Parts: sequence; C-alpha cells; structure tokens
Amino acid sequence: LPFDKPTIM
Amino acid sequence: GSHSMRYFYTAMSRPGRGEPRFIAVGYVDDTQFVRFDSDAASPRTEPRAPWIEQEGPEYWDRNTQIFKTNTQTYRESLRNLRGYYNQSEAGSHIIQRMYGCDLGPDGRLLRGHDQSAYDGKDYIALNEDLSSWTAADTAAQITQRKWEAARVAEQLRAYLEGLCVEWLRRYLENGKETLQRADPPKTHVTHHPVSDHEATLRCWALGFYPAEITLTWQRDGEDQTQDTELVETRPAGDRTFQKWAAVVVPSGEEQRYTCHVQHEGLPKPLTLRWEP
Amino acid sequence: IQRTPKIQVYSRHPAENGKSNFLNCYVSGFHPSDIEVDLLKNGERIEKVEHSDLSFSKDWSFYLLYYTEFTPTEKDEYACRVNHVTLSQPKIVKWDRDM
Ligand code: NA
Ligand code: NA
Repeated sequence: LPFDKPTIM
Repeated sequence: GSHSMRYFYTAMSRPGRGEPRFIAVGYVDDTQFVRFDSDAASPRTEPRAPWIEQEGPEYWDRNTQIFKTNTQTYRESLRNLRGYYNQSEAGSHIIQRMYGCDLGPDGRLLRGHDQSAYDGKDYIALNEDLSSWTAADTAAQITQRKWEAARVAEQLRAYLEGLCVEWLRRYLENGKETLQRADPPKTHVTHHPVSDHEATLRCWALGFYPAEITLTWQRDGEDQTQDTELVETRPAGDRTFQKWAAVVVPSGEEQRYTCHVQHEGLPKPLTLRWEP
Repeated sequence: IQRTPKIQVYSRHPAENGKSNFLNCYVSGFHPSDIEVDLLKNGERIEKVEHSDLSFSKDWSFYLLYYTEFTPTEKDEYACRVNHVTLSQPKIVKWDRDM
C-alpha cells in the first residue's frame, strides 16, 4: 500500500 | 528470506505536449504488483500480479485516490523545481521517487527508504534514522524546509515502520507460493572458437528468481574480474531472470577455467566447467 | 546530463527452430525516459509488440522490456531498433541466439 500524504517539493 | 517493498514514481514534464505524466509502479522484491499511469485512457490503479487481485474495491479506490493526488502534487513540484534551478519553461524535466521498507529473514524491519531525484541526479533523501534529510544542493534545501514544516519525516517514519511493513507481510502471505519461492538458475557453459589461438567460454544462468545472482570466472582458482564480459541481469518475461559471463581463453587451456554461481535458490555455490 | 540505453536482444526460452518462443528487447540504463523501441523481422517492424511498465534502477536509470511471440528459424533475421535522445541515428542490435 503506498504512502498517503502529499509531499509538494 | 529477506524481502522488500518499493514504490517507484516518475513525473515527467513535456512543455507544449500537455501536463506532466505521472506513473507509479509497486514491487515486492523483483515482482511488480501494481501500476498507475496518468496518461491511461481512464487512470486507475491496476493489478499486475495475480495475488493482488483478491484485494477489494476499497483497496483499488484508496490507491487510485493517492496516485491521483500524487499526479497533482508532482505537477506542482515540477513547477517548483524548474523555479529553484532557474530553468526555462522550454525543457522537459523529470522527478523520480523510490521508497519502501526492507525486512530481514525474521520478517522484522531492517530499514526504510525514501529518495528523490531530479533529472536523474540525487536531490533529497530520508536518512536511515527516518528523522532527518540529506539535501543535495541549495535547491533541495528549499524542499527540506518545506518538509520539516509539514512533519514529512515523522509521517514517513510512521508509514515505513507501520503500514509499509504490515502490507508487505500481507502480500508475502497472499503470494507465498511465488514471492517466498526462490528459483535456482539453470546453468551451462558454451564454447565458441574466436580464432585458432583463442575461444570464448560463456557461463549461462537461466530461469532464476529473485534477480540477485553472482556469476564469476576463475583461472587456476583466481577471479578474472578485468577479463570477464558480464551482461546486465535481464528479465525473461515470465518472472525469471537471465545472465551470462564470458571469458576469452587460449585454445587448450579451457579446463583451467571455472564458472562460479551463487544464488538464494542454491544451498551451496556451484562450480562449472566446459564439458566437451 | 543524459545516459544512453544498453540493449539486449534475446529469447525467453532456449531457441529451438520451428518452436514458438518470445523475442525480447531489454533496454536499460537510459535517461531521460522517452525511448522508441521496435522489434524487427527481416528488417520489417513487428506490429504486435507489448512492453513492461516504466520503472527504474537504484542509479535512477530507466529500464523497459519489449516482447512478442516469435517462432525462430534458420533463415529469419530478428533485431531490435532503438532510438533515444542520446543517439544521432537509431541503433539496430541483431538477435544472436548465443547472446
Ligand atoms: Na498525464
Ligand atoms: Na535520437
């Protein structure tokens, strides 16, 4: 299952 | 044995050819089990291994929501990084991300990973402590400040030590007949005269899983590293892999050469010679 | 900074003339990801070719597998034609059942 939180760079 | 789970993301801009493409693939060891492609006619998370098919609609919806959100996040990140490197709006650029967890033979967390690259160069990586970041340059330092404010490392540590290991253990159980089965290589040595003075000995390894293997040639018991032609391990298309190693030997000296094979599917490493 | 593709052309199963097999063209170690890959039969493009989903290695270079069903023979010539931004002209790599 993938990571569910956004990571805007 | 030891097992890992990884997600691989690729976000590619293409100015004048629409919005950036986002693709995500998921692996357990060397087995792909999911894909998501924002360019697909109707983008959805799709199964790519039979053992993932038993997952219910809530699983497929949840994955799709995450990857659709990632598609938008990565388009913003591509804009941001173009800005950080003062690049023109004309060029195509790529962000890649790879993350996941490694388990030991006991099934315990060995370590977590979360690494990102920009145009194929390391950009930012989560340190092995799962608490701090390694930024490659002053541009990656800007991402680092943002990620510190959003508590990203703390969120990743929770995921990597939690849901990542949990779902990996679930997949390993559901796909135990394949994922927990090591297929040893089928090995043989071929001989190809290249002249009257020399011949090529090629040591083959076929049908093995997982992809990790060691193929070496020895001459009178010593490694021929500099004189061995080693091809990259390659997929057969049926889950297994193939590899070969070759040495050019003087005619009549063939029996002084031995091929050595190490693979998880092999109790003990193998020793082969050309059998005329 | 770009990386040119490594190309391997080979069969899934050991090649036996007149026996159905799969012809593979594995492209790897390249960057950026756009790539053109064609499987050729006597210099002619094979129309029904499938490929794997885009993924990459620990060094960030991409890799893809292009494959099709084929029945090898003594007279037919197979190859893989690849083009990438790093190549001035497409690279043709012939299938050698000893490689
Ligand atoms: Na898209
Ligand atoms: Na080109």
